[PDB]
Amino acid sequence: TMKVINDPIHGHIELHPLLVRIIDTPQFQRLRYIKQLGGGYYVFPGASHNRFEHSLGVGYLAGCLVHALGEKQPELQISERDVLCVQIAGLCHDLGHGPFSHMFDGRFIPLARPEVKWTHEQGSVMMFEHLINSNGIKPVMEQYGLIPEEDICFIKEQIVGPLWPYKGRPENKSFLYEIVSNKRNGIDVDKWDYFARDCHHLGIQNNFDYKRFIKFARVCEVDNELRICARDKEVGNLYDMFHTRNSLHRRAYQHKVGNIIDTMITDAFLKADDYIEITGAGGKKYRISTAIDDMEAYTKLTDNIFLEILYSTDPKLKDAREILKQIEYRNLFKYVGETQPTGQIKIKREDYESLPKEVASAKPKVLLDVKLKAEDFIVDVINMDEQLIRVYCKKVDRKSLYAARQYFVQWCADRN
Amino acid sequence: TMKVINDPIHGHIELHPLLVRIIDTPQFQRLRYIKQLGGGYYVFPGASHNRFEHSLGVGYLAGCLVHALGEKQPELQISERDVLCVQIAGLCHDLGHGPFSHMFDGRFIPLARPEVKWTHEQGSVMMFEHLINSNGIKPVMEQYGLIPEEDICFIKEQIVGPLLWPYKGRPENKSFLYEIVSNKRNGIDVDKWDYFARDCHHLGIQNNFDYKRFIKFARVCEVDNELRICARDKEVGNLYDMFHTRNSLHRRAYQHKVGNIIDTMITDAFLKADDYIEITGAGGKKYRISTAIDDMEAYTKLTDNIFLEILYSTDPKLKDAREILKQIEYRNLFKYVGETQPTGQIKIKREDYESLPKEVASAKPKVLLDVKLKAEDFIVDVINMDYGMQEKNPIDHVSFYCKTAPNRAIRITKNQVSQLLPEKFAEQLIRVYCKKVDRKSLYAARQYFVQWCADRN
Amino acid sequence: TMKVINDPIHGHIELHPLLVRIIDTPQFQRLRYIKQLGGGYYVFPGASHNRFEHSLGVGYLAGCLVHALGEKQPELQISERDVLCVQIAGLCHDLGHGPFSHMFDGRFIPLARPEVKWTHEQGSVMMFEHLINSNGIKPVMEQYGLIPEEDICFIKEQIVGPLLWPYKGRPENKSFLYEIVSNKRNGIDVDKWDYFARDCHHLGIQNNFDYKRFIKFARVCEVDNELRICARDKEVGNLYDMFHTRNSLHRRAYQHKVGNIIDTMITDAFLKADDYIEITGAGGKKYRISTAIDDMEAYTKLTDNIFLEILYSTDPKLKDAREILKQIEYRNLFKYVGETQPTGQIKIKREDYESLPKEVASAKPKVLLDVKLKAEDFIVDVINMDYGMQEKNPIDHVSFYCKTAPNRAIRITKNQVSQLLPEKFAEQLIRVYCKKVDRKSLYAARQYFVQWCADRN
Amino acid sequence: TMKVINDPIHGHIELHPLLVRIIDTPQFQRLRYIKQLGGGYYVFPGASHNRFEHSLGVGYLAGCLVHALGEKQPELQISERDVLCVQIAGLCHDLGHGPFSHMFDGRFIPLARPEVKWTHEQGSVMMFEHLINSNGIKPVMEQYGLIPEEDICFIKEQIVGPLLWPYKGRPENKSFLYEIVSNKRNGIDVDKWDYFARDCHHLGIQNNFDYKRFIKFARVCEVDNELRICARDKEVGNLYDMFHTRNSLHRRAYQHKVGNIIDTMITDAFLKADDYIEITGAGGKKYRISTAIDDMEAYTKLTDNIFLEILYSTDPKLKDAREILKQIEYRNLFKYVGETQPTGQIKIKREDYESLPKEVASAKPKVLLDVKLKAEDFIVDVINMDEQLIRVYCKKVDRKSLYAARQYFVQWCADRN
Ligand SMILES: Nc1nc2c(ncn2[C@@H]2O[C@H](COP(=O)(O)OP(=O)(O)OP(=O)(O)O)[C@@H](O)[C@H]2O)c(=O)[nH]1
Ligand SMILES: Nc1nc2c(ncn2[C@@H]2O[C@H](COP(=O)(O)OP(=O)(O)OP(=O)(O)O)[C@@H](O)[C@H]2O)c(=O)[nH]1
Ligand SMILES: Nc1nc2c(ncn2[C@@H]2O[C@H](COP(=O)(O)OP(=O)(O)OP(=O)(O)O)[C@@H](O)[C@H]2O)c(=O)[nH]1
Ligand SMILES: Nc1nc2c(ncn2[C@@H]2O[C@H](COP(=O)(O)OP(=O)(O)OP(=O)(O)O)[C@@H](O)[C@H]2O)c(=O)[nH]1
Ligand SMILES: Nc1ncnc2c1ncn2[C@H]1C[C@H](O)[C@@H](COP(=O)(O)OP(=O)(O)OP(=O)(O)O)O1
Ligand SMILES: Nc1ncnc2c1ncn2[C@H]1C[C@H](O)[C@@H](COP(=O)(O)OP(=O)(O)OP(=O)(O)O)O1
Ligand SMILES: Nc1ccn([C@H]2C[C@H](O)[C@@H](COP(=O)(O)OP(=O)(O)OP(=O)(O)O)O2)c(=O)n1
Ligand SMILES: Nc1ccn([C@H]2C[C@H](O)[C@@H](COP(=O)(O)OP(=O)(O)OP(=O)(O)O)O2)c(=O)n1
Ligand SMILES: [Fe+3]
Ligand SMILES: [Fe+3]
Ligand SMILES: [Fe+3]
Ligand SMILES: [Fe+3]
Ligand SMILES: [Mg+2]
Ligand SMILES: [Mg+2]
Repeated sequence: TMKVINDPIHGHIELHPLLVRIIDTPQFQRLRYIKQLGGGYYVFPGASHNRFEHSLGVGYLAGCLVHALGEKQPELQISERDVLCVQIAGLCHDLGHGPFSHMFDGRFIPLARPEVKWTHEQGSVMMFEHLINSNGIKPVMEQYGLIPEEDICFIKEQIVGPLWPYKGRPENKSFLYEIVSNKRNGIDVDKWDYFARDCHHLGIQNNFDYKRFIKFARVCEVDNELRICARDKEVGNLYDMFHTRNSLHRRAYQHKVGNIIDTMITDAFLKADDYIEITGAGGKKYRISTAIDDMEAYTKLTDNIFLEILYSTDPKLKDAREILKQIEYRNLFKYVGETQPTGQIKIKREDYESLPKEVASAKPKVLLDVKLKAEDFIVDVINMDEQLIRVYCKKVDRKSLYAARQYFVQWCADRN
Repeated sequence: TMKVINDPIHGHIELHPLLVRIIDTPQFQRLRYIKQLGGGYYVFPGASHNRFEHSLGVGYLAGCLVHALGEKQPELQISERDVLCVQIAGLCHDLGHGPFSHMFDGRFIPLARPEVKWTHEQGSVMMFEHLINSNGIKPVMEQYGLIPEEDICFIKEQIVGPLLWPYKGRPENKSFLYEIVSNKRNGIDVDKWDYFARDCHHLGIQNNFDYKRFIKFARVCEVDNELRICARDKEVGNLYDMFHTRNSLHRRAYQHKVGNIIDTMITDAFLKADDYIEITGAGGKKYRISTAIDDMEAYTKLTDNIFLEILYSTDPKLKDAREILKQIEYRNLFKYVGETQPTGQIKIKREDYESLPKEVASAKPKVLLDVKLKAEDFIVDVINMDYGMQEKNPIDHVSFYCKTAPNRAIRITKNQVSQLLPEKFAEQLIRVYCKKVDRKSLYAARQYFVQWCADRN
Repeated sequence: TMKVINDPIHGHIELHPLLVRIIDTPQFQRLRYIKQLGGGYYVFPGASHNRFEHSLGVGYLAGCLVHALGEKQPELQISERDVLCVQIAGLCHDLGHGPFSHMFDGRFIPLARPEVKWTHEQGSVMMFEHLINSNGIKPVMEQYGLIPEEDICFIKEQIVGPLLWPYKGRPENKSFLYEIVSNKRNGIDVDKWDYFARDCHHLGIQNNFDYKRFIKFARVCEVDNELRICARDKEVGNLYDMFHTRNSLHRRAYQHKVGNIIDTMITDAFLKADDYIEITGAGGKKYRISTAIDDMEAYTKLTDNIFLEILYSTDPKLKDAREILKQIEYRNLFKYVGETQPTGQIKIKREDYESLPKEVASAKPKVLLDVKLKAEDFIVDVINMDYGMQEKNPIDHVSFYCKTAPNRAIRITKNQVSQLLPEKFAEQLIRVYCKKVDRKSLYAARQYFVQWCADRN
Repeated sequence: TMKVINDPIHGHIELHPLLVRIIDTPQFQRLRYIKQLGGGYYVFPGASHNRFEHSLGVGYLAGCLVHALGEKQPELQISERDVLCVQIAGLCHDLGHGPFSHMFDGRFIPLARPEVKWTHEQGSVMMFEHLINSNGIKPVMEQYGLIPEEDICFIKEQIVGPLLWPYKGRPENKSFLYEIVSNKRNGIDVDKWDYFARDCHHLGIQNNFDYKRFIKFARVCEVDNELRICARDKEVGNLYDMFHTRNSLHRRAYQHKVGNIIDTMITDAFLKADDYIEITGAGGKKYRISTAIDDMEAYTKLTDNIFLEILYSTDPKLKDAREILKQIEYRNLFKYVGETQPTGQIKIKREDYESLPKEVASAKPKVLLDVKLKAEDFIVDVINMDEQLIRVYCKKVDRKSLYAARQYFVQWCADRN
């Protein structure tokens, strides 16, 4: 029968029997040990939450929103099948994340294997496919009157993008595909869910109230294309929600210490590659930077890798252990300066590795005595959604910092 | 040099430079990966807080309380050194916890090494001593003017009991310092307030007690030739309500049925796989899980990782542990059979636990059953619900003072407060669980449990 | 056409057009000037909420609960007519309250006219009848399918009660509808949760009960040829927590000594000021404050404006009342002497209240005091504090059901729950106050009080 | 001994005995019957608070802020005397308010007596002077080492405007004190935080501002050879967020439509009720509602009870006010005629409020209009936001008048360009 589960943000939540059947599986439970903020735990001790409750809340919000929208307009003929499909799509929307969520996808894979284009959402859809294939849930889905063949696709295109390429549901129900992932707006249930969770755990007071937005949701035909919007007097609501988004990003998501900590973690991970063997399908062994291409190995890849590197004794991981000890000792590198991103051009992901060579090869003009190689500089790209560039140096000496300042200023002007 | 940290419960905390040096060491940072609630996560998905925040909050509360008391009564002659020592003692009051907090020192240790009785207090004592010795904090402590020889022993005696006036760290005219962080004469201390606040904030439950009022109504006056901390005579109801809140939290969250089941399953998984594990210690030596408590460096590497490490194990020797953990993952748990009317007129002892399943198996039900069970097919757990002093009345040992005479201490009995208070102050529960899941097995287990209960008080 | 109201406690409140039609009426907007806690606003500076939002919240909660019960069980033949009836009945459940809420019907009326029994529920019923008779609401009620003949009688029954099975508005199979707004059997209703939340929010004291969990586990099952609202068998602890929270909130806020003394002196001022205030009634007549209950038109314009009118009036006929109110303004209150211990092994009946001043004055102290105190300088208060059932255990009358038998009712006694429950459910309290202010008078009053308390056991 | 009072915003508070003595007087205890938001209670049923707790919180916040500033900078030579002076002055910064605290000074007095300037700060300061004079507070003020003669002037200058250095209470060394209770330099003072927090809590909206952070990061440094309050450079975003909260509050609650029309109609009811009710005054004299401010012994008798008195009075001479209040209570309010385009200057002067209703009636729109509407049917509302904005209302509710009224308004705005 129905099952009830609580949560700090929302109240008691009801779960469909099929949803709980999906939940109880190792692949989904793997989210139990991935931190929401990833590397932010080491600056704000309140960000101790995982992705499990995030997924549960996103699913609950999607279900409630769709039910409320369908209640007040019974002439759209929305069936329980649509509700279940959208709830399932929302529930498994973040299965592809690796250790610490964002950083692994955004800084590690593009650095270890530049020639491969990878995004955590593609990994999420691959993981969902493997999950549904490996656990025999399809007969259960058929039991509850839900057609597997079409609905599996429906979910697949609900989570990721496919003059109408969609092939899951005809145009008469085109308003469903923008509930969990809205292409032209970017505001969905996931947005509100993770905002609420982040402000609650960090301690920042929120300003938005999604319950009002649900209370004033209506759907009507626009250009032969059903759309969802609210009344015109919610301008203040939208403005304060966007202000909260900007404040949250500026305060937490771009904190200097958190990002440099993520940089240290990814440097330790990449330096320790080619020494860790992870069991995969058929006994095949994979590296941490290569496991992305298989799901059996990726299942056993979580935040535990960092701790495992920390508490190993093999002599082949000496550098990684030293870096991890240094972060634990709060002997954290140094910040030099900030860039000037001017050109409309965007630094392509696979061009990061060139950047240290470019900065090192740059010839300073000011009187500099110490010459530094290209192995003692770190540069990172921050995608503001603008692009920001920050620089860090291996050395901590004041004189070395002065030389690093000259290299950065000359190079920054050189690249316009 | 001053530093600031944010918390979700309180505001922004401030740490002395010595606290900054102490905090950023591997021994203390080890706590970052120990869950506060332990086995309660799997039932309350919001309980994702470790011991680091708890320690920080306890330290802050102790510092604030001592500062307030020093400000109210300037005649006590309380110097900055006393405040710093109290703060440091408060910070490191839970260093000795093992994996899953109470798991290690409540269920595993008694079952793996029944020849010893170990509690996390002296483990924390050893950990703190090792930290101080190995991280070379003595020169900085001296540089700040604090005296190591006396104050280190003062802190050590603060975390644990005395080991006639037995204390030796500080003279008798400062005896009110020994009941700020850890209190034995009564349960009043900052730790209780801090964990109340954090647990009720994260779980999703609403608390009733607020510590600001009690801190605002604090005073010290001599009692029995001893300086103590007394509360105003009108707050007895507040203390009774606070202890009722403690009991409510224990009944609601910490002692959930499924939480205790997952606790016991993880304990069994740890027990069945200890031989095929090695932890490097001092001088390259290796220790088992159970024997790791005798070497501090080997102990430092013992955290929540071991759970998933067994989950991700590949050697054939860990097959049973991996199977049990996967059985947990599929959420195929032991099925609860039935509770019994609270105990009776007896009190089952600590060493009699192993007998109960034998008794249940030996029970002979009147109605013949198609399924016959064995001694290892039943799990019996006993829960001790009390007010923190094993059937004694905690309020009786608290000194109160009146507004008319703010320098006299009086004790208020039970009859002078109300007539709506519990008659007793402690009770014991009996839980029975079956390791089989088939309907016939559950029916047989219920019949056997009813038979045994009828053959019992 | 559905209106929306912003409530700081709940979210957005949605009202049927008939409900908003009812709201906007003088006999209802009268409630905007009746403070909830009476004199408590002078001790707790955060309690100023009136009865208007309280009634709105009660109605909204009743609507939500009935909607949930209808949703989880569509076999009850529940319709929109019943929902509207319940909402309207619950929205006007406290119409008859006089100035300062409970003070008027607890301290004033018993003294002014002790020869008539009056409870504010009957006042609310008669005020509702006045509303219906005056505002011509019957046609709009008919326009929405409501049949006044039965609907109005049913709404009346839901407020007070009966007026085999005495009810006539609805058949037996809908008997559970009477236990939603005000329950006479065990005492669980939306009013409790509403006022708990509102008072705990406004005063500044955290609450402990969350009604969401209770409504989640709500169900209706047959009980002795009669349908009733029943809770899950695992929820007893939370019900006891609810009752404990109610009692604690009572003892903490609703019976504060300063609040009670302020209320008593305001009642004394009102009684002294009687026979000099005229309020226009029906047909241009004149009614006294004590006689203002016979005609509802006069009773309509009786709000707390009377307090300020008496305070600020320059009429020489009310000089004593003006002096008393200037004294309560100046914080020259009557002093507090002491409180006896519960005499609840044998209760004190209502009619003996006026004797206590005589008894305390007649008691002869042994220590001789120069100042002599008469029976006119002593004020005696009696406080009745309990679970609201006069030694009867409310939980004993609540039906429970198990998971595997969703259509069977079982009763749980006190023993099977826990042995930490209170032994005594109700008791009595007594206070004594000295009108005079000089130190010698307080000393003599304390001596007299201790002598009397020792004399009466 | 010191006293403790519970406040659901700042929690428990510590009160000096002198402030307790000040509180326990009628001149201050009367503020328990004045609603903070005035007419707002009829649109948001959760805003029932009164100015008493607002004053308490403002005093406590000022005391705490000055205490922290003195603690973290001992070089300023701050004594308990100045701390007490600031605390009491802040406690008595909102004492002169009339009924609803904004209807009276906002619209009523400038209409009935449009030739006398009146700001409620002036009433507050003079009523404070009367309170200190008429309750024997000078001996107590002397008991606690507080010099009366200079400190009363210091408090007055703190409450009312300053009236090269114009101040007299203290020399230039303590020049940062006057900016605490009333900050005319940048507009940040404890009063703003207090009433923002109280309104946000009671209305049912979440505010993200935190004054404790500012107190932690605030200090005073010598700038331009004088002392001004300065903060760190990393909390600019926090200040901008606070400004956003202020703007949202003003645009959401303080300027609500129905509340504004309710306040205007209440002002009309009071205006009509004038000349009929008398308030006893000093020496047994009688004063009218409009003239009650001249002798503040009577002004102490002006509370929100006037509304109830008008509603429940049976004098035949109060008929019009009676049915106006009954219309208020029946939800039959005035109808929103139009909204102004306040471009150009549109800076209505305080002395021309009564002229605008007559001017709007004099407009001649270029449309056929058989019906005739008199200037008394048109109501002109002026509110300053910081920009000026204007609106008009029609007493009549028939459809024909609604159409007719629109033509005059557009014509007048066109006439005003
Ligand atoms: N040291 C330390 N800081 C923490 C911790 N948790 C959160 N923080 C916060 O993170 C911030 C970053 O610390 P640091 O890397 O030392 O940077 P900083 O605070 O500017 O100090 P410096 O780099 O030495 O100038 C601190 O200021 C703390 O407020 C912790 O566990 N240890
Ligand atoms: N199934 C499941 N429950 C969870 C999870 N996280 C927290 N819970 C809670 O833990 C409780 C475990 O209950 P059940 O899984 O139903 O097991 P049970 O208590 O024996 O009840 P039955 O399934 O009916 O036998 C649930 O009621 C949930 O509210 C989760 O990830 N999966
Ligand atoms: N004096 C005063 N107290 C208030 C006011 N508002 C709320 N209170 C609270 O009400 C309580 C009443 O206490 P007291 O005035 O001291 O009188 P008491 O409690 O009988 O004790 P005594 O001071 O000996 O008279 C105070 O402690 C305040 O916390 C107010 O406006 N004036
Ligand atoms: N009806 C009503 N509304 C109230 C009351 N108290 C506060 N309000 C709020 O005040 C608002 C104003 O309601 P109206 O007088 O009808 O103003 P209006 O919405 O412009 O007029 P309509 O469009 O006809 O509803 C309502 O939406 C309520 O949210 C009350 O007692 N009755
Ligand atoms: N008293 C309580 N207050 C708040 N949350 C609670 C309480 N009891 C349990 N919870 C939480 C624990 C889980 O997160 C969720 C479900 O708990 P609970 O109702 O005990 O389910 P259960 O699985 O133990 O029982 P059932 O046998 O009825 O399925 O609610
Ligand atoms: N249980 C309580 N919890 C929180 N605040 C309370 C409680 N009881 C009272 N308060 C508030 C009321 C006032 O705001 C302030 C003072 O109350 P309280 O301490 O009870 O004073 P009192 O009048 O009983 O005694 P006294 O005059 O001796 O201080 O605290
Ligand atoms: N049966 C229990 C008892 C408590 N806890 C956990 C919940 C709290 O977060 C933590 C409290 O930590 P402490 O032991 O330091 O606090 P106490 O002093 O209250 O513990 P105790 O009274 O048992 O000594 O213990 C638990 O998991 N299960
Ligand atoms: N000294 C006080 C102060 C508060 N109350 C008010 C607040 C509570 O909401 C209510 C008590 O609740 P009960 O269950 O005893 O009955 P009610 O008074 O709520 O019924 P009604 O809704 O008719 O007021 O009375 C009180 O009883 N007396
Ligand atoms: Fe997500
Ligand atoms: Fe602890
Ligand atoms: Fe009520
Ligand atoms: Fe103000
Ligand atoms: Mg369950
Ligand atoms: Mg007092």
